[PDB]
Amino acid sequence: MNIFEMLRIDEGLRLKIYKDTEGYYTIGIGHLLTKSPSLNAAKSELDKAIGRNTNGVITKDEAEKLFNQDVDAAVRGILRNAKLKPVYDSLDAVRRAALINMVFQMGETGVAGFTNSLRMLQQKRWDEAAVNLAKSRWYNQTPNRAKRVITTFRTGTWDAYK
Ligand SMILES: [Cl-]
Ligand SMILES: [Cl-]
Repeated sequence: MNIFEMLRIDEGLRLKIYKDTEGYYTIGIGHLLTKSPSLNAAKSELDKAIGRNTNGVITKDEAEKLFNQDVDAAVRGILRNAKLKPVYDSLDAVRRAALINMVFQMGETGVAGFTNSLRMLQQKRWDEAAVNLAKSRWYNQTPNRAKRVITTFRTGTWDAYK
């Protein structure tokens, strides 16, 4: 298991524009197009992202290309962020993937807001971080995914994904 396989499980793959759990236009492997209520605004973000006139449909190669870019971007946002970078550097390889997963889902700003959990993660207080992570809109809105990510931080193994 790795970050790509982990996010593919959590995000799924859809080749036509769809609404995510929050109701936002999305495509591929959780690639958010726009928070705007307009399907035309989504189609236009999609064409610009892909570089061709898509009419709301992309191929598997194209979905995987956006995915690679988004994972790369999530990693780069962690490393550029003063709050996230030291947590990431402190973590083993498996828990690093859990942090990337969170950033991919909710953005670097959203994750940097988990100040108390991040401190507990840095201190390697795994059971306590797991309890604090669960006290969140994140956990209450997407509990099955959040539980898999929290388990990964708690145990440092891929058991929630096998
Ligand atoms: Cl893009
Ligand atoms: Cl979920």
